[PDB]
Amino acid sequence: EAPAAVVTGAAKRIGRAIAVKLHQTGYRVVIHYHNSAEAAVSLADELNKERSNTAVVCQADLTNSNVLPASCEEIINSCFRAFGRCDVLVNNASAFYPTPLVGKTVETQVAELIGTNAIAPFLLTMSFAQRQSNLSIVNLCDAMVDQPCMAFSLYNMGKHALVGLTQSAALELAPYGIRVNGVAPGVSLLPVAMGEEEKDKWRRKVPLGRREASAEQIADAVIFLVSGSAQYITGSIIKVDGGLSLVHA
Amino acid sequence: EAPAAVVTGAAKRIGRAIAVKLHQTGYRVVIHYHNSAEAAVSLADELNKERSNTAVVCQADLTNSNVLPASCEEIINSCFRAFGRCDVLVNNASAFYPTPLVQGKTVETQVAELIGTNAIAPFLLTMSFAQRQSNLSIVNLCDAMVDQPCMAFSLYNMGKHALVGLTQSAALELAPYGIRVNGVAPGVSLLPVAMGEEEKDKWRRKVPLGRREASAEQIADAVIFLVSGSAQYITGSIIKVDGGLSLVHA
Amino acid sequence: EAPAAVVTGAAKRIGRAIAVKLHQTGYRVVIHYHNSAEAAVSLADELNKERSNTAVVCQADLTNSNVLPASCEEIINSCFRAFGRCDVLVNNASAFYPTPLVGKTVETQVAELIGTNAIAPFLLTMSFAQRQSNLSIVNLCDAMVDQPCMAFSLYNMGKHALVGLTQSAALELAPYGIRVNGVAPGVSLLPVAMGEEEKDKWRRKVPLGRREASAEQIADAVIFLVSGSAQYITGSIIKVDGGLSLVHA
Amino acid sequence: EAPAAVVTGAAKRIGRAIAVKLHQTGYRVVIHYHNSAEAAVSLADELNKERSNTAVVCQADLTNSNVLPASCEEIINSCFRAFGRCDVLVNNASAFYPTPLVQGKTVETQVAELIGTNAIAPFLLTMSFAQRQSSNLSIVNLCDAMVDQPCMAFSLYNMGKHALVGLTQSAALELAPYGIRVNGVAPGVSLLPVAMGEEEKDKWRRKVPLGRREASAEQIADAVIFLVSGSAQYITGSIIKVDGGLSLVHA
Ligand SMILES: NC(=O)c1ccc[n+]([C@@H]2O[C@H](COP(=O)([O-])OP(=O)(O)OC[C@H]3O[C@@H](n4cnc5c(N)ncnc54)[C@H](OP(=O)(O)O)[C@@H]3O)[C@@H](O)[C@H]2O)c1
Ligand SMILES: NC(=O)c1ccc[n+]([C@@H]2O[C@H](COP(=O)([O-])OP(=O)(O)OC[C@H]3O[C@@H](n4cnc5c(N)ncnc54)[C@H](OP(=O)(O)O)[C@@H]3O)[C@@H](O)[C@H]2O)c1
Ligand SMILES: NC(=O)c1ccc[n+]([C@@H]2O[C@H](COP(=O)([O-])OP(=O)(O)OC[C@H]3O[C@@H](n4cnc5c(N)ncnc54)[C@H](OP(=O)(O)O)[C@@H]3O)[C@@H](O)[C@H]2O)c1
Ligand SMILES: NC(=O)c1ccc[n+]([C@@H]2O[C@H](COP(=O)([O-])OP(=O)(O)OC[C@H]3O[C@@H](n4cnc5c(N)ncnc54)[C@H](OP(=O)(O)O)[C@@H]3O)[C@@H](O)[C@H]2O)c1
Ligand SMILES: Nc1nc(NC2CCCCC2)c2c(-c3ccc(F)cc3)c[nH]c2n1
Ligand SMILES: Nc1nc(NC2CCCCC2)c2c(-c3ccc(F)cc3)c[nH]c2n1
Ligand SMILES: Nc1nc(NC2CCCCC2)c2c(-c3ccc(F)cc3)c[nH]c2n1
Ligand SMILES: Nc1nc(NC2CCCCC2)c2c(-c3ccc(F)cc3)c[nH]c2n1
Repeated sequence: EAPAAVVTGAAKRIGRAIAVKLHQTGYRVVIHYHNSAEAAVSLADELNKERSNTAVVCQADLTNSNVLPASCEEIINSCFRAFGRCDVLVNNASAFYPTPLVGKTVETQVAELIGTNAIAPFLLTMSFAQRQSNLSIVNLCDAMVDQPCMAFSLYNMGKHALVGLTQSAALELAPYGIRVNGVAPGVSLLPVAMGEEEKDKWRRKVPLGRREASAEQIADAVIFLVSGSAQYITGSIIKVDGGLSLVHA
Repeated sequence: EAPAAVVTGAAKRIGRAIAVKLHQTGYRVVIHYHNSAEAAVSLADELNKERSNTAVVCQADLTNSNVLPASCEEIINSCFRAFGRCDVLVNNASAFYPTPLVQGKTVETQVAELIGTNAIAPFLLTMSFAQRQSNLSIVNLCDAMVDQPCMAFSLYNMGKHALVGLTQSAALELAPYGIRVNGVAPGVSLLPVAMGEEEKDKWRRKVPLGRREASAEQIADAVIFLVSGSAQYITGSIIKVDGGLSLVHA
Repeated sequence: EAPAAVVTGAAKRIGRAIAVKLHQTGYRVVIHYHNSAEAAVSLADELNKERSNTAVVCQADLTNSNVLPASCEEIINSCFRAFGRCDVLVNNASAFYPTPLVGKTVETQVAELIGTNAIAPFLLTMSFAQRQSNLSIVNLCDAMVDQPCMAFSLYNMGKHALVGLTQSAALELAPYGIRVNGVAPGVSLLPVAMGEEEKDKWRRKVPLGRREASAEQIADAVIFLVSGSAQYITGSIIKVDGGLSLVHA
Repeated sequence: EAPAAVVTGAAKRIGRAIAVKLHQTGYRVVIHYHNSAEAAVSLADELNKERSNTAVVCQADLTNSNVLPASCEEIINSCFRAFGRCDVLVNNASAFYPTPLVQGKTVETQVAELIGTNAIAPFLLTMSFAQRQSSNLSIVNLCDAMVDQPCMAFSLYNMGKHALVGLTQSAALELAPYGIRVNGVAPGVSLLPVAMGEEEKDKWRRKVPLGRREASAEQIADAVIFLVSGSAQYITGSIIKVDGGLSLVHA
């Protein structure tokens, strides 16, 4: 039988590209989404047209709260419900916006940025492990975590936390044969919305090709880490950044 | 006149050594605490006996919740209320206990305590500290073993990682306001009194420098340096004080 | 045309697996060796048996000296002369032995350890860049670089310098389309001079499976990095260590 | 009696600032130098004017070669010769210049100077320091806060500084049982070259979050002094950035 993967924030962009690739590799997929319901259903339709009964959606808010654990347990349950097994968890969903030190309340900023980037990945990881072949987890990290954007402190703390989870969980889950790794984009898939001037300025920063990563290039590193070619790899985070993190100010 | 400092978790152990040293250097101090009310009150008394009205206490749970932003703002407000200024913030308070990924606190409470105390409260205190504003600085108590974590301590470790991120992000963001932000990262310091000596010696044996743990005072020494005029160009730096422990392979 | 690769220290062990696996993937290979002449030549025979005119040998000492630049230049030249092109360089050759701070002279130890692990990599990189598709370099690093073996200061210095090179060369060669990455093993192929209690000691520290990596698992990561699935990856070092680097003392 | 320190490359700039501050704190100093003879002798002169028989100069090339081990042994021997003891070693001397991968110094010579001064000489001086030994023995290596965002075409320089990080770590671990601490100070930008144009200096200064200015020599020396002092007795294997936040800035 075919393996199954949960991908969070899989309706659009990088998450969708990862889902599409996992599916092309032979995986059945849970497409988790929060607000992008239409895109998610559309993607599941498209994947099931390709191989019937190989994709479902699963809606969940991944903001921190007292029910987040139940919500993460339900995401993993939903993969067992639809496919009888859960082989891969990809923690991709992420809030991202500035939170300067000097609309939203601070308690809400905390709950969204730390919840999505750190606490949900930990809770999904617990639920993944508890419900348990080549088992692994891939956390979408950030290659720029040690050269942070101005006024992104909560976002940065969450991606830092996610590094620590990758390491702690690689360590603790190894005795169960579950590998835990990360993929760290630099800049990838610019908002088609974003001004051409700013897009170009980001592109000019990148040593390798003066362009952003495609979503597919990020997906490719995910595919490697979950593959049989990465069986001895745990606790490793792979930058997919074209050298961006290496460039001095 | 004399500068002022807030030290969180300042009633006992490393926080207390930090407050005392800062006090000895001429600072007035806010001794924050949570449960150790007797220790905090006797510490303030000892210090005020030494110099009049140079120490006050401030109780607050730093678990993450909807009220944490107000509690943190009140901590900084207590410094201005007591002393008319707030020059230094030392984020030392920390919940520490295992949270296994696989098997009576609920996990959402463990999350709130471990990520609140170690990361979120630091961020909120930093916000209030900066908002309320010379040698201004913040020192965050980190952990030298953060990239070789203890088994079954994922939330604690996540909290300490997040705190490294905060140190960096805040150093960058507050640099234009002349606030430096640095870290001190102990390895093993002041082992629990309750821990058998024979258990303490298994930690001691791992330390290359002297086969022993750090004193509370040695940790405080790094804090005093970071807050001094000898460190005026230092920001975003995390100084390990671990006697080589983090260098030792398994 | 089939692409071509140079693997240093390729007669035995991990270099051999890398050569074999590159060859299996379609590459023509230069098998560099220092003292293992008989194994290099039988490896070449075996690969040419499989596909004719796809493997040659090149002997060189990679110790640091006044002639090291010309040696490295001639290694790269072997590949151009045999195969008309050089697409991949793998810097795998490495001296490794204790050099206590408190037999060989210390200057010899410096030359061997720093030469094999860093300066030869640097010169080979220069020669490779200068002679110039999917071009890349893969440096064999060490996952335990920040928790070094006692009394191994020069080896560790050399491996640190190799991280340095990986990073600097990634930045500098990105404009030419040359990627530069690293693979950092933990423990792999324990020596035979090693006792049973000693090997068991190492194996027991490895979280993922309580075992060393196979040479093939290390090679899997090299193949990935040189592949089209790593087109956006430069300056990245992938640990392949079963989580050994994460284990506190 | 007064402790003694060796400072490599101490005739001017950061090394002089370090030697000056150790001396003021009470140390006897070996001022090592390579080309700057006049500057070194003149510094020793001042320091001796301040306290008699507390400074000496010591000439050595720290380019890698087969005699470098003897040269490093002689540097340390010179401390014992003049002062009867050697408590502190500061590895400050450093060659710095580009070595582009793609294209009148030969590459041999580039490898020798950059890797010699930044790494191999520090290793050999550390060996000789430990070998020649209530004390406070330590080593401070001058590292580089930008070691993971290297300058274009500085590969040999960067390799050398990376190797120095490794030495700092390896030596801390190995020399701990002897009571010898080993730490690093990692400047960002400090003391801009003399002839650099106002335009270029401005561009560097504007990159620094804390104050938009390079570090003073004294600022770097402050961190060295901290690490050698009794306030750092449990500190080993640590590298303190003194960079005004520079290393945290993305491009
Ligand atoms: N793009 C880059 O340049 C870049 C750079 C560095 C790191 N990364 C990392 O790579 C991953 C993917 O990047 P991206 O640009 O594709 O991400 P994104 O578009 O910013 O976010 C992906 C998805 O996250 C989900 N999400 C946001 N808040 C959520 C909440 N409270 N609960 C549940 N789901 C939530 C959203 O789902 P709905 O749309 O369904 O609401 C969104 O579509 C992220 O982890 C990101 O941090 C990306
Ligand atoms: N000790 C070590 O070996 C070591 C190693 C690595 C890092 N560190 C770091 O150095 C710092 C000091 O270490 P330590 O061993 O002195 O710390 P600790 O004794 O474990 O805890 C410090 C104080 O934190 C306060 N605290 C705990 N939970 C709290 C909560 N929910 N709300 C508010 N305050 C709370 C407590 O106050 P009350 O007692 O008033 O309740 C406690 O006395 C910590 O940040 C620690 O993580 C220490
Ligand atoms: N094995 C591990 O657990 C481990 C762990 C960390 C890192 N690594 C790294 O992964 C790579 C492969 O490891 P390995 O154990 O397969 O390596 P290895 O057997 O120790 O050495 C590989 C080859 O290096 C060559 N070599 C040594 N000194 C040389 C010199 N002076 N000139 C030219 N060549 C020289 C030798 O070639 P000849 O046989 O032809 O003389 C040897 O076969 C190395 O870069 C190593 O540092 C390995
Ligand atoms: N300046 C900065 O912004 C900065 C930034 C990062 C790191 N650092 C580090 O901080 C330290 C001091 O920096 P700096 O700018 O003061 O250093 P520097 O002026 O570039 O060099 C200091 C001394 O090193 C000696 N030196 C050079 N080549 C030598 C050789 N072959 N043999 C022996 N000595 C040699 C020279 O001595 P003579 O003059 O006697 O010949 C020179 O005066 C260095 O280790 C440097 O890498 C500095
Ligand atoms: N979850 C998440 N999303 C990101 N970008 C998303 C782009 C679409 C709208 C939501 C934000 C980034 C970026 C990002 C990189 C370059 C850029 F020009 C803009 C944003 C860095 N980390 C990130 N994490
Ligand atoms: N907030 C906090 N507290 C810690 N230890 C405290 C010791 C007294 C009882 C509460 C725990 C550690 C330790 C710690 C190190 C060695 C040891 F044997 C036990 C605990 C590592 N980080 C820490 N953070
Ligand atoms: N070039 C090279 N060779 C290595 N091992 C080789 C083993 C065969 C004999 C030559 C040395 C190591 C090791 C190595 C790891 C675990 C172990 F138990 C023994 C040696 C770490 N880096 C290394 N680099
Ligand atoms: N030994 C050494 N020297 C350095 N600078 C010196 C400036 C005076 C003349 C020799 C070079 C640097 C610098 C340096 C920083 C900024 C700048 F604008 C120029 C050089 C970085 N590491 C270094 N190591």
